[PDB]
Amino acid sequence: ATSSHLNWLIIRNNNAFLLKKRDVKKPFSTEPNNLASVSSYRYSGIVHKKTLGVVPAADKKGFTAVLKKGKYAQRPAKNTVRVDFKAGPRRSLKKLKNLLIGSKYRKDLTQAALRRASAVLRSQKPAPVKGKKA
Amino acid sequence: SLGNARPLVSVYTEKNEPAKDKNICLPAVFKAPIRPDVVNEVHQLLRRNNRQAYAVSELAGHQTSAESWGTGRAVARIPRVRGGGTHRSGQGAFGNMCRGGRMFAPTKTFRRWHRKVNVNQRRYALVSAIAASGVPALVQSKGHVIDGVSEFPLVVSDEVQKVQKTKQAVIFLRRLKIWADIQKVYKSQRFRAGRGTMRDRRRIARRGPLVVYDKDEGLRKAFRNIPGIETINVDKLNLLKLAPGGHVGRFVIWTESAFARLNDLFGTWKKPSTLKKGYNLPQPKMANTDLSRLLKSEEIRKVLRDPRKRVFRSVRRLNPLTNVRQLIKLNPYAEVLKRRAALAAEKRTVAKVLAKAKKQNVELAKSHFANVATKAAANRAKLLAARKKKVA
Amino acid sequence: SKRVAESKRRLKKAAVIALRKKENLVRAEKYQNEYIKAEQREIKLRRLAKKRNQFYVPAEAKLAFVVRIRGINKVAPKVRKVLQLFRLRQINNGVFIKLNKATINMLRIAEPYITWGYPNLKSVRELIYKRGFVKHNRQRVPITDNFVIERKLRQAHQIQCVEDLVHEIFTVGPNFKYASNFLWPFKLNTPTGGWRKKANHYVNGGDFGNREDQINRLLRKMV
RNA sequence: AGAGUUAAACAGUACGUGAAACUGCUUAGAGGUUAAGCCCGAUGAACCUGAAUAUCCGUUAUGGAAAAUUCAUCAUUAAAA
RNA sequence: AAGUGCUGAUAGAUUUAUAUGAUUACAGUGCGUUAAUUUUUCGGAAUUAUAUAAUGGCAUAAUUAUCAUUGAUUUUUGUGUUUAUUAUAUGCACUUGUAUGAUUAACAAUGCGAAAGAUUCAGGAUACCUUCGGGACCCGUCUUGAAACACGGACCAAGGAGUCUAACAUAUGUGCAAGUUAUUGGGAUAUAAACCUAAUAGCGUAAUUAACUUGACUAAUAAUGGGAUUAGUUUUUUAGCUAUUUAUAGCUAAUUAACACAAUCCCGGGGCGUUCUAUAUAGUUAUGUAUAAUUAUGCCUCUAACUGG
RNA sequence: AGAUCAAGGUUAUGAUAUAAAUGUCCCAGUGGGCCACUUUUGGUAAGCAGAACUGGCGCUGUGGGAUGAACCAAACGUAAU
RNA sequence: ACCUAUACAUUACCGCUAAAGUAGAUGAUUUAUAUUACUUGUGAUAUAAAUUUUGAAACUUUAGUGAGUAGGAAGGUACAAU
Repeated sequence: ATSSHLNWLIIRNNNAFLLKKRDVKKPFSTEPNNLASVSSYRYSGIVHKKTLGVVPAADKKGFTAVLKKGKYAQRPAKNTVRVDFKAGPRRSLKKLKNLLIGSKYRKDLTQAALRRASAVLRSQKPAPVKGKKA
Repeated sequence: SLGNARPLVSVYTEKNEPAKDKNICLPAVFKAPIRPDVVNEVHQLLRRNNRQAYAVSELAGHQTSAESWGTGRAVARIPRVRGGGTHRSGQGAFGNMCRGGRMFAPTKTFRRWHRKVNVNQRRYALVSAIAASGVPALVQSKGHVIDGVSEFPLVVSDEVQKVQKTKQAVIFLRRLKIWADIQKVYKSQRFRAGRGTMRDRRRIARRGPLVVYDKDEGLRKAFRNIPGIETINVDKLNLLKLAPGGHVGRFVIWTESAFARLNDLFGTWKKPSTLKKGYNLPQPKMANTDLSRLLKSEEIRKVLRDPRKRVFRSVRRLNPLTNVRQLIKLNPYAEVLKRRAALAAEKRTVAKVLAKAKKQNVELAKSHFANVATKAAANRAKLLAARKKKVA
Repeated sequence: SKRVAESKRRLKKAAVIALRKKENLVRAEKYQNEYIKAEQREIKLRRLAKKRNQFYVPAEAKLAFVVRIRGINKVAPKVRKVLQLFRLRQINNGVFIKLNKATINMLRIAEPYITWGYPNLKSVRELIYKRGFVKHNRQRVPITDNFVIERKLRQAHQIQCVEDLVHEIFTVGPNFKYASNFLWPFKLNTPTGGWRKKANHYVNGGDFGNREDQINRLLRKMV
């Protein structure tokens, strides 16, 4: 039936998001829940509710709306849709990363998720900078 | 083992309608093994039956009358055309190397175009496709925008079979949040990159859902002109629909009375089937199939022995003949012989610089008598030997 | 309840490593005083047998050092086989060999590709210190410490130190066969200064066959 | 040869593209040896590619501003997991 | 032979050691008995007992075993003896210290990724031209041997040669399993597909004879029955190992017993065939025969069937 | 000649193990060989003819013999020393 | 004395071949410190910060090693269609 290892050996190579690029030995998934965008087994669309990712924002720049996994109340046979929950920290460029370790404890993506929210918060910022040089 | 295992599948109706009192149980095909290796091998073969013959004209090549105008005429030895006057002379006939000549083995009509797959292997290729049309990890890895849908496997009521105009079908596929898939089939209408474009395949798009009805009240005519979607009846259930390309798990929609028949077609885990004579659902090689709980596990980690936690590389061979620090690591006694003869050679050079006190008698100020003055204080070792070694 | 277990392992692996070092000191001290009483006895026996006008023969040599000297092609299938069994398959490989009537007739057969001679203590030491390697399931592990002899040979022989290798080889002991087949053959390099003919005997030209004291002086420039 | 037509004549009836083989012209450097080619190391000329920021005996000592807060020792409240 | 005491040069220096596992054991420095001895006086300096088995030295006992044996060489040692030698008896902190994680790193100089703008230092036989050195015969082929005074080839673009089929055999994949296999057909039917399916039919399940005959282990049970060589699970007690509650495990085996998978190697036993042989045969069952009325039962057996090594 | 018991010390020359054992596909190719030490037959001889042994060439480059299929060294991943 | 190979040797790199290691991450591991059981002493608990996925078809460690026609096997690569 359903387990993230049976699901994955069907998906391992014949995927629709895996899009390997030309020298680099078999990686890249273009998934919406990958956060370290290769294709591992436990960076994946569905690995069954270890499925966290980090998305901006919607309002650039402050947010990073984080789709937290919508878990084991779901099989995840769908939900009267629930299973992405989107709790989105904001308002401080380096406080919210403590408030993401503070948030989740699902210690497998944890240092590879706030490695991503930083790398979104590195990117959304630079509007009032990179200007004058007078 | 179970047949139940997630044993309540809610039914939905037209206004997206979570609520019924009708909650039917998961019909036990959905636990049977997904095997994409057999589905791909039935798909490879079974779609060779919609396939008709190409074959070149068996008289192409050979209605010249060319005899090998043969050696020794300074020109090679192929059949050359006979005439004179038409400028096709002599000019090379009959061979595949020649222009005009017959191809290497021309393609005949009695090449085996079609095939027979074993008919249990069709059913154990349909079963893995049906079972993977739930499990939304394997629908979502066919693309298939399914993150608006409210259930898997999605069951709609039987009333949708009565729908009759296509406007009231994209009203329906709107409301169940699956319009965004057949809006993606609008996105990839393209043109082929063949030879299709001359040979009457100027494209497909991708596939979309598959409305498995049970009784076409008006449904099949109502869903014709929507691009991407196609419907099917429960008795037929073509595999080449439910796994297009060898790739399991098309996004599927069951109606109510469609869904309530799967416990008859492929019967159940308890009893065989009635509609397929003697059919018996295939058993997986591994029933529990979750490795991360198998390895978790406390029934296994009371056996495990050796978690060898270093790496132990550390390799480089030093030289114990120039690197003294390896001598005293390897032959530890050899440290002594270094501090013995080098101590004894020290007093030799002490003695031979005192041979200059035979010659020039200079000093002995703070340099060499201090090397020998300690012997006078070392005399007390022998002066204690007359008073302290007389205790035993 | 793990940290209780490991720091009793870590302090009993220390006391056993400490109880090797002293037990590999006074064992190398005992082995060194043998090689002083030995060679001083053969001085004592000659300065004895001169005054009693007898002829003092010394002992015939056990422990050769055998080094393939010449070439991997054009070799015949019975010198091809002796030199496989002597583990000498490359040029300038050398193995230790116990001498009896039964390998000397094999060094006779493989004679034109072999130079040999009977080695100094300095030669026995400098060959396992500078060049000396070790078989850990077909791997060629160097020396790097004397755990790597303590591993495979202390439990089933009583060799544990590097000088126990030297003692089991200079004094050709009961565990000789274990401590020559322990050492991977010594891949020496090409002598500085050279050879002389490589393919005339040592009595005529100078290489193959018994040098018999001058394997020491060759090995000076080869190691 | 000007001009004209077209989006375009580098689409003007070899009329889409327009390859090689072979070559007239321009520009560059050079020329009595393996006939020429070629391999490898360098070379002159020419063109080119790549290049760097938080520390010694520290992501340490210490003073200025700004903004602001589910942060406090914060507190209630409302959720959704 | 010893390091004896070094002095010179050369080339080289993996490492994302968490981009899924010691940077720690070592030793080396800087604080906390002693006392005289000495030396310079600014350090240092030296000193014993402090606990060894003591190892080497001496004497002696003792014994194993020997070149030759006056003796020497030992061997097991043991004692005494002093002459020396070595190791152990350095925790707590603290260093920019040495080692060891294929042991390269400290110091300086040169130069600013420099807003667009733009130099410095290194490199680039990329694909050529210039200058030298070294090497360097023309490919394909057949051949023992081709640069060959062997054959083809002036050059260029397009074409151009191990395939379809049929039937086997092995290997691997897959489905079902004493079975399996729709596909000639039929039915449903959405369309040359897919689905469903009755009677067969192939192949397998049993063989061997030229044929007619005949037709597979003592037995309600048995993998070549039996025997060896058996991977493995159970099991034996033993010290015993980590934990021990000293219960309960893991470990080697010593080793007991058991089944012994697969595979090969030996000895059997059956089916059928052929041959010899037993039967001298009695005899085993019925026809016949004894009777009644095919029938009933007696029983001998002319007859057929049947047993035997 | 065997089937089960009883007793048996330290496993019975040396040195070796780039793993060995075994099936199947008896699958591809091959079934023109030449050269050489020593042995050798025919021939007067032959860079001729025919055999025995080992090693080579064929299939093999590099170093040496100015030159070379076999001679003497040496067997060949890309580089430094 | 000295010069000289694609040999010998020590090192870097490529492949091959042969071994060996790693998957409880609602876990493991550091550094401090509060508390602490306290065993003198070392562990267990709380806090603060830190590191800790890999197509397990992967990653990590170690050693040896490389001639080749005819010929066979693996892994890539160009072309065009479903």
